[PDB]
Amino acid sequence: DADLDKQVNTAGAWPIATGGYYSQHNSPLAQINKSNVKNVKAAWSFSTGVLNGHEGAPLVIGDMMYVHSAFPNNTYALNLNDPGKIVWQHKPKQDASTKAVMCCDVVDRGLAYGAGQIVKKQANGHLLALDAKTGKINWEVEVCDPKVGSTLTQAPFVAKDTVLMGCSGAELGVRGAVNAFDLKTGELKWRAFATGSDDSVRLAKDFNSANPHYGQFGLGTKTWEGDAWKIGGGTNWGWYAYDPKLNLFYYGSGNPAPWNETMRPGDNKWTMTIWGRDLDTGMAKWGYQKTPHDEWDFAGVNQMVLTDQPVNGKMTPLLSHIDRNGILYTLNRENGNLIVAEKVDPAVNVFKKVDLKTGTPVRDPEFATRMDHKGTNICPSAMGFHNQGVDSYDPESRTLYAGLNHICMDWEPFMLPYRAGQFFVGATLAMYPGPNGPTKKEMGQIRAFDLTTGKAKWTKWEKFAAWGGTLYTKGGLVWYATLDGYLKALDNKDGKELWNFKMPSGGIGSPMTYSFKGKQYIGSMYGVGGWPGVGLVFDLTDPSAGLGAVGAFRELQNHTQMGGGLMVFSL
Amino acid sequence: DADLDKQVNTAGAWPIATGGYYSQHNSPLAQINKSNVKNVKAAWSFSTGVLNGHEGAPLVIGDMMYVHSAFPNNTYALNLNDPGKIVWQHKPKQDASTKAVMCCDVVDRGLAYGAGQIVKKQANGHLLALDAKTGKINWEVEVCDPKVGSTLTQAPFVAKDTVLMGCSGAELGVRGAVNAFDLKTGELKWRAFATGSDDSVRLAKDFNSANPHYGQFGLGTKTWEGDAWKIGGGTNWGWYAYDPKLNLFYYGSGNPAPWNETMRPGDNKWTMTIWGRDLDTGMAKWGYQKTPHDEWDFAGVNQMVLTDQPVNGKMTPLLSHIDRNGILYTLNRENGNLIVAEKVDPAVNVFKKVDLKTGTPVRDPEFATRMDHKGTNICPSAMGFHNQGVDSYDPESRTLYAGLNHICMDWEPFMLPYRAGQFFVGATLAMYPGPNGPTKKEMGQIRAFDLTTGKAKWTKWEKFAAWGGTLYTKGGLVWYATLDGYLKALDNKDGKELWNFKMPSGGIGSPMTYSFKGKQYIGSMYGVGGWPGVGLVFDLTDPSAGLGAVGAFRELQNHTQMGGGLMVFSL
Amino acid sequence: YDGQNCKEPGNCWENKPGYPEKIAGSKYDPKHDPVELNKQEESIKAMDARNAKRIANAKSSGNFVFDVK
Amino acid sequence: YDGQNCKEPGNCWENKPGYPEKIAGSKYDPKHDPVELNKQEESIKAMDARNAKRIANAKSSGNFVFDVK
Ligand SMILES: O=C(O)c1cc(C(=O)O)c2c(n1)C(=O)C(=O)c1cc(C(=O)O)[nH]c1-2
Ligand SMILES: O=C(O)c1cc(C(=O)O)c2c(n1)C(=O)C(=O)c1cc(C(=O)O)[nH]c1-2
Ligand SMILES: [Ca+2]
Ligand SMILES: [Ca+2]
Repeated sequence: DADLDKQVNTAGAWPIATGGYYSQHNSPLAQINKSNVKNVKAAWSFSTGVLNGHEGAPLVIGDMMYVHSAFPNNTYALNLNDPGKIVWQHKPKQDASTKAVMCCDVVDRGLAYGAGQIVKKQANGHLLALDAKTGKINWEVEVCDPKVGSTLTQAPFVAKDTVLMGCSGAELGVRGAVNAFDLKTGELKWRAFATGSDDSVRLAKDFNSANPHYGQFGLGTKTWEGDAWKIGGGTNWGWYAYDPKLNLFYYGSGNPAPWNETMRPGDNKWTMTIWGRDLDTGMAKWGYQKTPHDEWDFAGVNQMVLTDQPVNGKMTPLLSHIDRNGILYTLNRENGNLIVAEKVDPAVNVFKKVDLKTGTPVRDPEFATRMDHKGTNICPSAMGFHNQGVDSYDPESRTLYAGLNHICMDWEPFMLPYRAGQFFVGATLAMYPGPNGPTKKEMGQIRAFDLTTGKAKWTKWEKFAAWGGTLYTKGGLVWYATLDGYLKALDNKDGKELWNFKMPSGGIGSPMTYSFKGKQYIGSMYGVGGWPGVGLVFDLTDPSAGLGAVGAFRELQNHTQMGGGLMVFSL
Repeated sequence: DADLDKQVNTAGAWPIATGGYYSQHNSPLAQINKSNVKNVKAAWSFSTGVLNGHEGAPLVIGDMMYVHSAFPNNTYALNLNDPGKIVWQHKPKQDASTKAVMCCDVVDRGLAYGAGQIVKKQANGHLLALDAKTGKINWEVEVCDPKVGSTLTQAPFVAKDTVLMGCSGAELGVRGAVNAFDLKTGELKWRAFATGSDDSVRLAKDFNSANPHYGQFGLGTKTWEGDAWKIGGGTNWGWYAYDPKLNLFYYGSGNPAPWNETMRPGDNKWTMTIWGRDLDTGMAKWGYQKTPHDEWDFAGVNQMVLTDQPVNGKMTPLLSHIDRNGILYTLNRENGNLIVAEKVDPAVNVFKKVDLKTGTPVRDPEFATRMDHKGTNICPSAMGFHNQGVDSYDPESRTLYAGLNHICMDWEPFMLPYRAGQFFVGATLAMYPGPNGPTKKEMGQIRAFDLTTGKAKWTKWEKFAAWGGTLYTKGGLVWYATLDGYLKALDNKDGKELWNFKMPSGGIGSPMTYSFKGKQYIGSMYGVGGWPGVGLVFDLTDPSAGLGAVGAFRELQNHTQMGGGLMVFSL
Repeated sequence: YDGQNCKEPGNCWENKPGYPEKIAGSKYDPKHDPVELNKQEESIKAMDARNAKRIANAKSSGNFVFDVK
Repeated sequence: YDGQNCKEPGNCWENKPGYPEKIAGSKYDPKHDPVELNKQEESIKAMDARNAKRIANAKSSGNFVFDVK
């Protein structure tokens, strides 16, 4: 709304999790730069009093900061003039059983803000609007039902007078949908499902008119056998982007359910799709399915980054996105035209390549998955070559700094029944480091990319996956947190590490920045968890547990322990 | 043993929780001083992955640091060359029920070291010796039985080839005793009980020969009616001191049980007693009962500080101690002679004064407790004007920097039966700030004292109780953590605050210091809890809950939340 | 199955060699229970009704109450 | 009762005015059960035996085992 716009236009404020409507996750604040970053020190810290993975990052509105924890999803409001005083706090009362239907740790990716309210959700499915100054609950509504395996983890997204909120639960057969609510009252405006009839999916009359070969009408049911789409997944628990001029919001729908591909023949549209929907009606102007008939759990929910750059010398309105499937996509955000579809690392083998003309992945049968067969050395793994991390874009050099994962896998599915409220996976995995790390053990990378060509500029390897993402600040610095507990700053020119601080626990969110009384501050959550930390968090040791994640990250607990809090830095 | 002595004599090492055998909790490291403390910054941090109160402080042996958490009592070994790597760790498997019989949060006051081993205990009563380099368990024995309400929280204490360990549980009628074990094998050498026959209490033939009026033989039973001494408390869960030349160790025995004084007529010896015992035999050379027939839960377990200073011009081997009862005691540590017994704050009203000739408190009936009566405005409260905090002593100016509590109370007992495994308190309290704070709301003080006169030199007030204690370093600095989350440094000359840092959560341990690669580091645990934080930690709101502590500390949760870890600072 | 043989625009799925074109009646038949399949829709219907009541009550009373009935 | 009137050295307790010198038989009689009172000693005896066994086995075998029997 107008109030959110006011904050967005306020220098040094941070009212949106992804850094702005275009979700470039960057900042013009340049007080901290390449020459003085070595002098950055901790300013203060704040513990949430909660363990488990602490995703997302705090919001800064005016002189107030809002911090959030993992389940039970607590909110803490602080006035930057005195970080020692909790102005107000909201501590939800939720049934412990809520955690039992959360697939990948009891994480929360953050708060949102609009109309002078902090918009927050709870894992148990409630969405609330609290007064930003007092914490008073203005409205509280139900969005997801944990009894059928549906929960809330993603950050809400505010645009105009609408709050976009998507439920999680594809691992439990939850049929995904982006739900839209009135920012002032919490009333349901509409919801656009990822599968089913065109009416339920909310497709515009001219849906994909620019690219009919992507598929248009009737595919939400025609690309499934019978009613399999009813428990077909497609949940959107990642991030959104919004272009005010076009009045289009963008996001990606998740993986189809179950993981057992043999149980759901068909392209399974519209799961794994990049969307361009009208904000007012939710009607899709365009939709591009990145991974038809998923066979690897490449949940297509990753960040959408909107930029305006010259493509072959021609200024173009773009949308860029690095999917779990290891492909960096760049499309025209107005009509959905496919411009770039390149592998972020040569290890990607599920596809020989993505054909720009047919618009689909040229599949390599050797790395497919199917019943009564154990696929091996498949890249990327289900954790993908990119997950929930929020990357940053430098508008000057026109570079995206991507936090990647370099993990591959073995996979064999198996038959299982669907029972609402219970998991519906149907696959056994083994995950391990990809083949290209310097010592073949590295699982993380910070890799810079030109979004108009998909070509990399440089790479910095990390022992563990770069799960949280990166933040770019005008001083020429790429900030990011590691699973082993460090907040780091790199020279955006070559990836050279210029500064680091050992936080209490690994970070799984992306850094944020703000200004307060003449100084630039860098904020990062800490508290390892999420999918990579399930072994440590839930005391698991079986390599196959955590769907293969436990074995892959077995060494993480030798570098970090759980935690939960925020650390702030400055000069 | 000899190995411990080697570490004690190693500049920059920290092998003993209290700073050394005399427990002066100080350091000759002067790199950080009054002129440059303003430049101190966070060096690194480490989360334990555990919540609840994090008492004590880490140990530093050579280039290795050992960190400990609250229950389940985990141990983490880090080499200072790379704090990011956990060389080895020990994470105990204990029954969750153990927490149910712990009176005052599931805290752990620290590790000990001897014969190349880290000596660690567990709340469930186990005491272990682990190789300091590999973490291999050399021995593990049972010391306390949680089934009868006995647990372990205090830090073990190593002297020569002996490990001293005392069980907690007076609130559950546990009969206290100092248990002595062989450092190499874990074999029980002997145990000296706080109540009962002289044989069980282990009194030397010349016990109190220098002060017969203190009482000598047969009082362990004669000052009780019948067998009430069997469940008479007297647990020692505080700190120890040791004089190698005299081969005497010192400590204080706790409060008698139950809290209901009417249920246990008699002086209740030897609870609330300052002891001087031979290390090899455990036989007491002298014993001074500070609080005969306790009526306020003034558990006499506080720190014992050994110093050698002139008393009115004559050099004397001293022992100083600030009891829960609000009295600062200084005795001759060789024979037990009473030299000083002054109120640490004029608000103390349970006693008109302590008579130096009779050696006993001159009780004021107006502030006693008894059945069918509600005592009001009694000072100190059960939390005492001093609790488990470890204070520091500056040998140059000869000053003790005490972390005090300024809390008083209302108290009324009630009858209740004894059942092993169940609480045995028998009193309802109301606690609130003392009458002398600047705004009459302050509950904490850092007060400097001359131990030979008991007179104060200066006072710095704190909103909340100074629970953790203080550390003194030669640069002229008094370091301490606050319940609201700050680590602070004061000018030792006047108490002026020179530096502070907002840690993630309140600190309830005392700071430690060490040197590595020519640099001085200050280390402090963080993670609020203990008695002051029971309201926040256990979601309590009833002001009378936590035995009155909840009401008194109702505002703490508006300044801090739980946490668990270590923060290290340096120039 | 390389994804490049489409029966219709946007519908390029093909059964892999040795696998059926339709799983109903095959050894890979999921045999889903319609009652279970419809549970999500049923829950959403009830949930939408509860929210509608909260919205209506807040509008008429001026104060928002989650537990209104 | 100011603690200054001692019947014997180190034994200065006095009943407060209006309270009994001995609580046995009074309205403040705790009526503690003898067997219940001895529970701690009984526990320590058994515990000491378990430790003795661990110590003995460690010395004869050369390896320390907590659960030995
Ligand atoms: O299908 C879904 O609805 C769903 C939900 C979530 C989530 O909301 O945490 C994850 C995933 N899938 C899973 O694909 C995944 O890779 C993942 C990682 C994490 C995390 O926070 O580390 N969450 C999720
Ligand atoms: O009687 C006992 O054995 C016993 C044990 C403990 C403990 O070990 O934590 C405390 C106390 N009493 C109690 O007197 C007290 O003031 C207290 C505070 C704390 C703390 O860590 O904050 N523990 C204890
Ligand atoms: Ca998924
Ligand atoms: Ca006590």
